[PDB]
Amino acid sequence: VSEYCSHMIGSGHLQSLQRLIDSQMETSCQITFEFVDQEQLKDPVCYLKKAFLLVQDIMEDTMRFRDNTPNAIAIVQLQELSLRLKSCFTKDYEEHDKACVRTFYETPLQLLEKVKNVFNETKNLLDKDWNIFSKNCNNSFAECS
Amino acid sequence: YCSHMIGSGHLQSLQRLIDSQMETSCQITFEFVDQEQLKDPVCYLKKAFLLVQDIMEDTMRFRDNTPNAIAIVQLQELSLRLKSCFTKDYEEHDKACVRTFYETPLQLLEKVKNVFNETKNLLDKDWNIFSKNCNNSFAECS
Amino acid sequence: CSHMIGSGHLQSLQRLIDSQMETSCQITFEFVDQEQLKDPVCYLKKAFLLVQDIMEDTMRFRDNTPNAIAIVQLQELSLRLKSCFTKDDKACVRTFYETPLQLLEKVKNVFNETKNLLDKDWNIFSKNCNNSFAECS
Amino acid sequence: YCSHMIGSGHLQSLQRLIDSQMETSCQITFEFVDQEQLKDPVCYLKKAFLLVQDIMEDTMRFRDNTPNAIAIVQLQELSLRLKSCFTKDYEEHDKACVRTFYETPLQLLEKVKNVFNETKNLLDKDWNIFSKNCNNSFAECS
Amino acid sequence: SEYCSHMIGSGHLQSLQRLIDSQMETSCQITFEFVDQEQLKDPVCYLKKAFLLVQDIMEDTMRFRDNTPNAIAIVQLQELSLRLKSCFTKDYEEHDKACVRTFYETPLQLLEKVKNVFNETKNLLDKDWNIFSKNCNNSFAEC
Amino acid sequence: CSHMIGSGHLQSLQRLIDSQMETSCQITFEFVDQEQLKDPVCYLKKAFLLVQDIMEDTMRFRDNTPNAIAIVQLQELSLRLKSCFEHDKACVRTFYETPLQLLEKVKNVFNETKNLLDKDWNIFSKNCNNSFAEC
Amino acid sequence: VTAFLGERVTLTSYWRRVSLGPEIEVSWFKLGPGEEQVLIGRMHHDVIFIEWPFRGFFDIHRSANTFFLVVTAANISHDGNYLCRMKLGETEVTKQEHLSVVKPLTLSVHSERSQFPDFSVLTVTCTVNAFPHPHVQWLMNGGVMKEKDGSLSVAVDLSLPKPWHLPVTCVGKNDKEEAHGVYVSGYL
Amino acid sequence: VTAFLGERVTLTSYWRRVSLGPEIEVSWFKLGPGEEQVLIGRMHHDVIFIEWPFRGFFDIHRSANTFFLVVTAANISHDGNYLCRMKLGETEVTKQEHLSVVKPLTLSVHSERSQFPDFSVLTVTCTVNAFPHPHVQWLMGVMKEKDGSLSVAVDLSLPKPWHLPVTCVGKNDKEEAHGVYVSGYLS
Amino acid sequence: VTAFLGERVTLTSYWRRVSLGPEIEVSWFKLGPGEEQVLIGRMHHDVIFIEWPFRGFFDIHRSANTFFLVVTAANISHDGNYLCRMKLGETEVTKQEHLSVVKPLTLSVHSERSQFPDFSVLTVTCTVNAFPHPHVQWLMGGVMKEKDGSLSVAVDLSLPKPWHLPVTCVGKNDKEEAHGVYVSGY
Amino acid sequence: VTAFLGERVTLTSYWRRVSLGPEIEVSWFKLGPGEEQVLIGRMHHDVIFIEWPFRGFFDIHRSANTFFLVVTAANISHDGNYLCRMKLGETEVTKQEHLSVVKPLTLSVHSERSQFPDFSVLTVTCTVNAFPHPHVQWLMPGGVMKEKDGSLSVAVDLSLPKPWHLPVTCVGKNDKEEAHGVYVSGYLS
Amino acid sequence: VTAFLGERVTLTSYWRRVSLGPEIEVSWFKLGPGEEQVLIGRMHHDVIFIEWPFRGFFDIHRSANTFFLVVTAANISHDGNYLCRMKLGETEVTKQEHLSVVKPLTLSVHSERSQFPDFSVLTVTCTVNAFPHPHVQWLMANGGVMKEKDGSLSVAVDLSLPKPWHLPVTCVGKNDKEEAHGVYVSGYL
Amino acid sequence: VTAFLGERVTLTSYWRRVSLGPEIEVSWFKLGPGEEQVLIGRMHHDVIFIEWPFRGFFDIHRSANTFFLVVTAANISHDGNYLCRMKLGETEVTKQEHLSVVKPLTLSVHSERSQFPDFSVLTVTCTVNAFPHPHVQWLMGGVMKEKDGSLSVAVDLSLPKPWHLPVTCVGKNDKEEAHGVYVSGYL
Ligand SMILES: *[C@@H]1O[C@H](CO)[C@@H](O[C@@H]2O[C@H](CO)[C@@H](O[C@@H]3O[C@H](CO[C@H]4O[C@H](CO)[C@@H](O)[C@H](O)[C@@H]4O)[C@@H](O)[C@H](O[C@H]4O[C@H](CO)[C@@H](O)[C@H](O)[C@@H]4O)[C@@H]3O)[C@H](O)[C@H]2NC(C)=O)[C@H](O)[C@H]1NC(C)=O
Repeated sequence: VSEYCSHMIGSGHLQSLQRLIDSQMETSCQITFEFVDQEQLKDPVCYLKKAFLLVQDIMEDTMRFRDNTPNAIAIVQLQELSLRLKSCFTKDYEEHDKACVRTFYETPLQLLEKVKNVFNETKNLLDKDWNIFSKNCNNSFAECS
Repeated sequence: YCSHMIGSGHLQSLQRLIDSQMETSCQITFEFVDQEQLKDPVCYLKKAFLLVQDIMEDTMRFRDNTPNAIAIVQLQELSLRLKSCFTKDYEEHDKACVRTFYETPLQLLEKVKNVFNETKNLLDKDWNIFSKNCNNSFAECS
Repeated sequence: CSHMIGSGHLQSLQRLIDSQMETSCQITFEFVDQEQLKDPVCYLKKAFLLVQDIMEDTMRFRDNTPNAIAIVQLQELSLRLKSCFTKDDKACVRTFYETPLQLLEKVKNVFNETKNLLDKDWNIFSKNCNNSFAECS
Repeated sequence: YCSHMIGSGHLQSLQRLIDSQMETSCQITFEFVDQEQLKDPVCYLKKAFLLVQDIMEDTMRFRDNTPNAIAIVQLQELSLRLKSCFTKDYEEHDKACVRTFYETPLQLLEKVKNVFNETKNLLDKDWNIFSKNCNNSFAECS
Repeated sequence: SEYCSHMIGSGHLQSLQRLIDSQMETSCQITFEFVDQEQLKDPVCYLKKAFLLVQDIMEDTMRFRDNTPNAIAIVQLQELSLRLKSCFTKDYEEHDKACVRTFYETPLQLLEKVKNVFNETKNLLDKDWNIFSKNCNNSFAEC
Repeated sequence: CSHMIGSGHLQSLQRLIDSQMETSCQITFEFVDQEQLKDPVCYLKKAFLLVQDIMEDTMRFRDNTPNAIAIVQLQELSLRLKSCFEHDKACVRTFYETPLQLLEKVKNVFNETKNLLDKDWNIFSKNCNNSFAEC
Repeated sequence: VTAFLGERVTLTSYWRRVSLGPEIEVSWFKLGPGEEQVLIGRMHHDVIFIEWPFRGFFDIHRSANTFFLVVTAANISHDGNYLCRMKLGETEVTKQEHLSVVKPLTLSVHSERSQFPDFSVLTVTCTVNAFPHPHVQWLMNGGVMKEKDGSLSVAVDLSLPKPWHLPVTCVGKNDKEEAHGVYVSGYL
Repeated sequence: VTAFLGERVTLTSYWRRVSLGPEIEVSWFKLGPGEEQVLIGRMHHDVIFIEWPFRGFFDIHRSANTFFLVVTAANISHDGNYLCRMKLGETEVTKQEHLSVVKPLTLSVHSERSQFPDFSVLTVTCTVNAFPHPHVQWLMGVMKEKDGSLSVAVDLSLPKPWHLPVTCVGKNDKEEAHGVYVSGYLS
Repeated sequence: VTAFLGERVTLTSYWRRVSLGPEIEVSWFKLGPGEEQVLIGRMHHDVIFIEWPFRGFFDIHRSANTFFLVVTAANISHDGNYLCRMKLGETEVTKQEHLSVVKPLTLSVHSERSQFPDFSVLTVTCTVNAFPHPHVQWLMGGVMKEKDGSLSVAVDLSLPKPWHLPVTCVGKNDKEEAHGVYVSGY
Repeated sequence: VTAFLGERVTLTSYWRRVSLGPEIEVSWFKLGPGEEQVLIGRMHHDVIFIEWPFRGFFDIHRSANTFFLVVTAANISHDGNYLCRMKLGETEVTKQEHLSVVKPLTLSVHSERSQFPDFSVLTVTCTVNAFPHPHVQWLMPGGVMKEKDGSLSVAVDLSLPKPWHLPVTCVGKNDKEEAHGVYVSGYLS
Repeated sequence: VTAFLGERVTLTSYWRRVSLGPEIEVSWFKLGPGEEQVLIGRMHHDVIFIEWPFRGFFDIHRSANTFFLVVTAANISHDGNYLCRMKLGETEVTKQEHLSVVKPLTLSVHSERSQFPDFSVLTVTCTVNAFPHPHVQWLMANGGVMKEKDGSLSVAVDLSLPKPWHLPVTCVGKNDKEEAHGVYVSGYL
Repeated sequence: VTAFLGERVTLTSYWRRVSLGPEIEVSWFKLGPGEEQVLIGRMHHDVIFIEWPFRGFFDIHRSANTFFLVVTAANISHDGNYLCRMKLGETEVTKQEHLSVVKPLTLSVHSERSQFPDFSVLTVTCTVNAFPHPHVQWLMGGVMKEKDGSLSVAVDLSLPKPWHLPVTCVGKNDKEEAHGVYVSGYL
C-alpha cells in the first residue's frame, strides 16, 4: 500500500553516514550487537526487509553520541527516516520475530559499515522498483532459526 | 612570541573530535604522564608535552584526509613549532614520570584536550614560563 | 561238557593273538575283577556270562575274514556252554585300560582254564556262587 | 628282470595281514612320504620305497615265527632285491620329502599295501620306468 | 559441775609417745580417713569433729597383737575417748561424714596426727573446760 | 659360747615384735635364701655374718628409745659372737615382706642359734665352704 | 556453539547498550538437569570470582559491552546448557547459551577364529568410541558401554563361515563424522 | 606349528618303535634364549608331573608311541622352540619342535584437529596392535604392551581443505586390514 | 577315584565299541550341588576346548576308545561328582565319576599357663587341619573353615597343679591318624 | 603487582599502537631461576592456547590493544617474574612483569606443662605460618619448616618455672603484617 | 581427680582396715554411659591382670591397704567415672572415682580479605581447639562446633571489617578457667 | 627373672635403707647390645615418666624402699638385661636385672606322598616354633625367624614303601619337650 518510497532515502542521508564513519577513530576495540545473519537469510530482498525492522533498536543501543553534536543529529535523522519507511514495509507473521538474527563481535567501524550498507543497498532497490518491499517473506523467515 | 601560538581554531577541532566519537564501553592502553608522580602543573605540561608527538601517531589515527585526520596533523604541526618554546632538560630523565592507563578513547582525548587547553591559559598569561628547569622535579618520579 | 571245548577252538584263539601287530596302544573294556572274585571256579563262572557282550563290543573284525569267523565260532561255543552254567548283572566286574594283545590273553586264558577244569571234573560248574557274588559290590 | 619281481603271493600275505588285524580306534606315529610334497607317482614310489626298510622294522613287528612275521621278513627279502631296480639319487636328499602321520595301524598297512600294489602295476607296464632322475623332484620338498 | 579439766591424764599421753617411739622407721604408706585441717580451719571445731571419728579409726587402724603393751594403750585410749563423748555437745546428724578426707601417709605420721589431737585437746581443756560446747553446725556446713 | 645368748636378749626381741603395729605394708631386704642353703648349721653361720649390715640398714628406731636400745644390744651381742664363728654375698636373696615377718625371721635366727649352741657349743666350727658353693 | 574434547572454548553474552560494560552485574550458571541452577562465577565492576568447584576449569573476563565465559579445557561433563544472568539495578536479562562437546570417534577392528568345533568361523569385531552419538554397522549384537572419560563406546561382531567372504567393511560414525574399517586377509 | 593367542595348542614327539610307549622317560624343555634349557615336565610309566612354574599352563599325556605337550592357553611368552628328551636307559633321542604364537592385529583410527594456531590442521592417527610383526602405513614409535604384544602407530597432518577420504593400511605379516577416514564433525 | 591336594589326578570314560574314538561328541560336566550341571569342556574329532572358567585347572584328551579328564592340580573345590555325556548322533550315553579330594592332616600343639588368678592352671591346645573329616580328642571346640577350603578344629585341656603329665591328644582324618604328646613345661 | 593466596590475579601487557590487537603474536613466559624461560601460552589472531603443564592455572585473553595473563588461582609457585613477548613480523617487544604472592600469617598458641621431673615448668609454644617472611618472637623484659603448600612455618618455645610470670605475649609478623598471642591463665593454680 | 592429655595419672581406692592389703579382691570398672560397667582389670593375692582391650593403657598395683589404677597415657576417651569393687568374702565395698581429662587450648588466628565484590572486607578468623569446654568470642559471626580425631573439640568465629579497618582488634578464647587472647595488628599493605 | 610371651612381668630394685623411698632418683635403662644404654623411664619424689618409645609397654611405680619396673605385656624384644640407676645426691647405686622371655613351643606335623616318579616315597614334616632354643629331631632343616621375633625350625623324613610306621619326632625348647607320632596314611 506504500507510494513514493523511491526517493525517500535522499543522498544527504548517506552523506552523513560516511561522515559518521570517516570521523570515527581507528581502534582495535570490539563490541557485540544483534544483526541479520546474512547466511541464514540469503535473499537480498527479504534480508533488507528483516534487517530494516531491527535497525530501530540498534541505533539507540549502539550509535550513541553526545546530545546535539554533528553526529547525533545524523542519528536522529536516520531514525526519523527509518520511521517514515516502516510504512513502505509490509509486516509479516509475529512468530518470526527475533529469528534470522545472530551475534557479531566486531569494531564499531565494521558495524557502521554494515548499517551504511543496509541503507545504501535499500536505496538502490527502491530506485529500481518502489513497490518491491511488499513481498511476503514468511516463507523465507521460517528457513533461519 | 609563543603567546598566540595556540589558536582558538586548534581547540575547536579537538572538541569536535571528541564530539564526533561514538559512545562505547571499550577501553585501551597507552602511555601518559602520571599526574600524581608529577604534581606541579608547570612541569607536568612540560614533560607531558614532549611525549605527545609519539602518542598521537600511535593513538589518534583516522582514515587519511578525513576531517579529523586533518586536525591531528594540524596538532602535530602545532606541536612541532612548540618544541622551541620548551627548554630540553637532562636526557636521562627520558621515559620517567610516565604510567600506564587502561581507559576509553573518550577519556584519552579528554586528557589531551586538557593538555593543550591548559597550555593555552598558562601561555597567554606568561609566554616564556615553560623555560624554568624541571630537572629537579623529574628526579622525584620513578 | 567234558569235551565241549575242542582243541580246534583254542587253535584259532592263539592264531588271533599271533596275527595281531605288536603295539603300545591301549583300550578300555569290562571284565571280571580277578581280585574281587578270587575263587577260580566262580570266577570262570561269572566271567563266562559277560563274555558274550564283550566279544561283540570288543573283538570286531572285517566281515568274513579268518578271524571274524573264529569270533563267531567262539560265540557259537559260548552259547552252547550256557547250559553247563547255572544262570537265570554288572557286579564283580571292573574297568581295564590295556593292550588288545593283553585282552586276548585274558580271554584265551578264560577258555583254556575252563577246558582244564572241565577235563578234570565236568559237573564242577554247578556250584552255587550266590555267596561269592555278594562279596564283590 | 624286475617285471615279475613282485609275485602275487607277496600281496596275498599283505591283505591277510590287514584282514587279520583287529578293528580299533587306536593311533600311532610314523615316518612316511608326504604324498602332497611329492606329487609325481613315479618318483613318489621311488623315494617312498627306500625308506620302507627302516619302517617295517620299527613298525610292523610280530611275535617270532608267526604267520605274519614270516610275511614281514618275506617283504624285507623282496624289498632288498628291488633296491637294484632303483637308481640311487643324491644322498643329500635323504630324509627329505617325508612327514609325520598319526593314524591307525590299519591305515598304515593300507598305505604300505598300496605302495607295493601300485609298484606292481607300474612295473608290469614298463620295467625300466624306475630309472628316472628324481633329483629335480626331491628338491621340491622340504 | 564438769570435771573434764583433768580427764586426760598425763599417763595417757605417756603411752602415745611410747607407741610412736616403739614403731620402726619405714618408707611405707597407708590410707585412712581423717579431718581435713583446711576444710575446717577453726581449732575448736576441728578437735570437736575430729574427735567423734577417732573411735572408728583406732579400730580400723591402730591394731596390735592382743594383750601387748601397745594394744593395752589403744584400749585405754578408747576407754578415755568414750568418757569424753559426754564433754562434747552433739550437733546435726546430717553433718556426719563431712569435713573428712583421705590421707596417704606413713603410720609414723598418722600417729603424730592422733597424738596431736589428744595433746592439743588437753591444752584447750586445761585453759577452759566448757569450751567444747560451741555450736559448730555453722562451721560444718562449709566443708 | 654356750651361755652367750642370754634370755634377756630374746626378751627384747619379742617385745619389739609385740610393740609393732599390725599393717599390710611391705618392704625389701637382703637375707639368706633358706632354700639355696638348706643345712641349718651353715644357714645360721652364713646368715649371721650378714646380719650386722642388715640391722643398721633395716631396724632403725628413734635414738635412745626402748627398741633402739635392744637393737644395739643385739649388735653388741652379735659382734662378740663373730669369734665363735669369695663366698661373700652369695647364698643371699631379696624378700618383699612385712616388717612383722622380717622380725619373725631375725628372732628365729637368734633363738634357733641358742638351741643349737646349748646342745653343742663347738658346732659352729664346721667348714661350710662346700655348702656355700651350692648357692 | 560446539567444541571438541580438551579444547579452550569460549561462550558469550552481551549488554545491548554499547555505553555499558563494567556496570553490569554478570553471573553465569550451569544448568544441571531438571531445571537446576549451579553458580559458576560472578563479575561486577571488573572483579571476577569463580566458585571453587569450577575454579580453574572456567574463567570469566570482559571487553566493552561483551562478557565471556572461557572453558580452559573442555570435557564431557561440560556438555549442557549455560545461563548468564546480567542485572543493571532494576532491570535484569537472562541469556542462555548451549554447548555441545564432541569426542573424535575411535574406530577399532580385530579378527579371531573360533576355537570350537572348528577354526572355520572367523569372527571380526568393529568397535567405536565417540561422543555424543556413536554408531557402528557391518556392511552386507551391540552393547552400549560408558567409559571413564564420560564418552560412549559401542561395538558389533560378524561371523563368517568358510570360505571367508573377504574383504569386508564396517562403518563407524558419530553424527556427521564417519569412518570405515576394512579387514583384508587372515594369518594363513 | 603355529597358533593364536589364548588357544589350546598341542605339540608332539614319538618313539620310532611301535612296541614302546610308557617305558620311555619323556621330559620336555622350553628353550630360553641363548641355548638355555628350562624343565617343563616329566613323564615315565604313565605318571606325569609338570613343574610348578609351568603348572596349569602346560600339561603332558601319552597315547601309544606318541607323546603330547598341550598348552592349555597360549600367550606371547610361549613363542619359541621346545625340546623333548626321550630316554630308554642308555639310549636317548632329542626331538625339537618350534611354536609361533600370533595376535590378531587390532587397527584403530581417530581424528584430531590442531588447537594452535588454527583449527585447520587435521591430524589422524592410525594405530595397530599385533604380534609378531605389526606395521602401519598411510596411503598418500614402537611400544611393547603388558600382554607381550607389540603396538605401532603413525600420524598424518592434512591442512584445509582436507583431502578426504584418506586410508591407512595396517598389517601383521600376511594378515592385513585398512582404516578409512570419511568426514569430520563439521566442514 | 580319590586324590590328594595339589596332585595331578585323571578321571576316565570310554565308548564300548573299540571301532570309535574321535567320532564321539564328548563333553564333561561338574555337578554343582542341587542337581546342577556346569560345562567344563568339549571334544569332538580331536579338537578339544575347555571353558574359560575351568581353563588351566582341567584338560581333556583322547586315546583309542578312551576319554580322559585331567585335573592339572587338585583343590578342595574339585571334590564332587562329575558327568560325561558321550553322544554319537541319535544315541547318547551318560557316565558318572566321583572324585574325593583329601588334605593330609596337620596336627599342632602348644602350652599356655593361666595368667589369673594364678599360674597353676596349665592349658594345652591340640589343633588339626585336614579334609574332609578332621576330628581332635584329648585322651583320658570351634569348627573353622580355611582360605584353601580345608577345615580346622581344636580343643583345649585345663590341668590344675600338679600337672598330671605326660598327656596325649589324638587327631584323625577318617582313616588317617596322628598324635601329640606333651612331656614337660618350661 | 601483588596478590594473596588463592586469588584470581591478572597481569597485563599492551601494544603501543591502538590500531592493532589480534595481529600481535603474544606469548607469555614464566621466568624460572637462572635466566630460564618457560612457555606458559600463546595467542595470535584471537586463538589462545595454554601449555598442558600450566593448563587451568593460567589463561590468556585480549581486548583492544591490551593483553591479559589471568592466574585463575594463585599459589606460592607463582611468585616470580613473568615475561611477555609480543611480535609483529620484523619488530618484537619484550615486556616484563613481576608478581609477589602472599599468605596471610597464621598465629597459633598452646600451653603444656612439663611431665618431668615436675609439673612446674610451663612451656608455651607460639607458631606462625606465613609467606614470604614469617617471624615469631617472645616478649621478655626455633625450627624453620617448609609446608606442602609451599608456605613457610616457624615457632619458638618459652619455659616458665613456677611461679608462672603470666600473662605473657608473643609477636608474630609477616613483613608489614603483624599479630600477637597472649596466654592468660592455666587450668588450675 | 583431673589431668591433662598424654600424662601418666593415677587413681586410688583403699581398704579401711590397715591389717589387709593382698587379701582383698580388687576389680576396677570404667562406667560407660547409661549405667554401664566395663571390666578394666582385677587383682587378688598380688596377682594383677588387665583386660586385653585396656592392656597397656591402664595398669593396677598395690602397696599396703591402698590400691592404684595408673593410666599410662591419658586420652579424651578416659574422661568419665570409674568404679572399684573391693570384696572380702561376704563383705564388699564399692568406691567411685571421677577423672576429668583436659586438653590445653590452642588459639589460632589468620586474616583474609574478601575476593568479591571488592578487597575491602577484611575477615579475620579466631579459632580454638580445647577440651572439655572451648569457647571463642570477638571483643566489640557464625560459630560451628567440630569434633577432632583425637576426641577434642574445636570452635571458631569470623569477624568482618569493612574499610577503613578499625584495627587493632582482639579475640578471647577460653577453656573453662584457662584463658588466652589473639590480637590482629596490621594487614599486608 | 623369667616370663612367658604376652604376660605382665615385673622387675625389681630397692634401696637398702628402709627410711627412704621417694627421695631416690630412680631411672631404668634397657641394655641394648654392645654395652648400649637406652633410657626407659625416670622416677623421683613420686612422679613417674616413661619415655615415649617405651610408653605403654613399660611402667614404673614405688612402694616403701622398693622400685618396680612393670612390663605390661612381654614380647621377644624384651629379652635382655636391664639396668637400674638409683641416686641420692652424691651417692649412686647401679643394680642389674636380667629377663628371659619364653614362647611355648608349637609342634606341628603333616604327611605328603611324592608325586614323582611314584607315590611310594612318603615324606613327613615335623615343625617347631618356640623361643629361645627350639630344636626338632626325627627318631630312627631351615632355621627361620618369624615376625613376632620367635624362631622356627622343621625337618623332613623320607620313608620308601613299605612305610615303617608308626614313626615319631621329638621337639623341644630347652627344658620344655613334646612329641609327634604319625600312625597311618589315608590308604
Ligand atoms: C615388642 O615390644 C617393643 C618394645 O615395647 C616394641 O618396640 C617399639 O614399638 C613402638 C610402638 O610400636 C615403636 O614406636 C614407633 O615409632 C615410630 C617413629 O616415629 C618417630 O617420628 C614420629 C613423628 O615424626 C614421632 O612422633 C615419634 O616420637 C618418633 O620420633 C612412630 O612413627 C610410630 O607411630 C606412632 O605415632 C603415631 C602418631 O605420631 C601414632 O599414630 C601411631 O599409632 C604410633 O603410636 C611408633 O610410635 C618403637 O619404635 C619401638 N621401639 C623402639 C623405639 O625401637 C615392638 O613394637 C613390639 N613388637 C615387636 C614386633 O617387636
